[PDB]
Amino acid sequence: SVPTKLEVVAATPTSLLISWDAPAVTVFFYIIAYGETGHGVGAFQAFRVPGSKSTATISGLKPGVDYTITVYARGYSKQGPYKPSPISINYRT
Amino acid sequence: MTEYKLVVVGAGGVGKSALTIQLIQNHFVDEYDPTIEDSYRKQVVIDGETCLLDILDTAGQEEYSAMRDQYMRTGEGFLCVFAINNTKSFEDIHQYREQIKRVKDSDDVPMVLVGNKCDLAARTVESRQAQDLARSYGIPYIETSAKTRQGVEDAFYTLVREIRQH
Ligand SMILES: Nc1nc2c(ncn2[C@@H]2O[C@H](COP(=O)(O)OP(=O)(O)OP(O)(O)=S)[C@@H](O)[C@H]2O)c(=O)[nH]1
Ligand SMILES: [Mg+2]
Repeated sequence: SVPTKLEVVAATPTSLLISWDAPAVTVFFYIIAYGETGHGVGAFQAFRVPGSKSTATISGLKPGVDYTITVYARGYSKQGPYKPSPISINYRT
Repeated sequence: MTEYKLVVVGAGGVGKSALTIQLIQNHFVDEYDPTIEDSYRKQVVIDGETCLLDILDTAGQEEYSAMRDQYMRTGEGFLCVFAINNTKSFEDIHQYREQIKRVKDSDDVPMVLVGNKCDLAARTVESRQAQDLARSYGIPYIETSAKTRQGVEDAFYTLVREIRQH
């Protein structure tokens, strides 16, 4: 999986600051995806952040609710498209 | 045979790839595989007139200016997609359109506004807001589900009609 070590570093009832370890390759961009744990197909929200970031804020969450957060890395390399498997965590509130 | 260069643009995760694959290959992709860039070409008959659709499925916005400007310059029509469960995806539409108008040097660009995931219960963007936005731009608005195929063919064929009538 890419990136590694996904964690919540700060939380409020409505927001999460997440952090991850960048890989040792150039990343074009990351996608951050979040929805209620066990959500149906499409029942989530996602946003793009540049490949220079290793943190993001997720806002507008419901207090006391279980969320699954997924980070995808995307880009190019000599091998072709860079499309590693995402990393996920769960966090309540 | 006439070719139409269609470009699908919108925030991450709104269903651009699922809508494109439903139109071109007639199945629903349930897996989430964030796009870098994908092209699809298909010969179709629309209103009795044979044409080739060349559809660019773009990475989610915001894209790097230099890359976005290239497909906004070559695109003949734009499917501007948001998800009805993502208020940020809806709010971002206005600036996507402003960027297309700046690159084209024209306030009259063939475009369709698509509110996707209309099968989901818990919507955060109202039809009224989106219809009012599309009317302010003088472009069609259609709600779609890539999952059920509601509105999908109508959205793309409507965009081809907008190009033909420009
Ligand atoms: N319920 C439902 N799910 C959908 C719909 N359209 C897409 N999805 C799902 O949401 C997820 C994201 O869809 P996808 O087409 O990959 O987004 P995208 O806009 O291409 O995302 P990106 O490449 O810009 S990061 C997928 O799991 C897909 O199955 C829909 O109309 N209804
Ligand atoms: Mg995609």
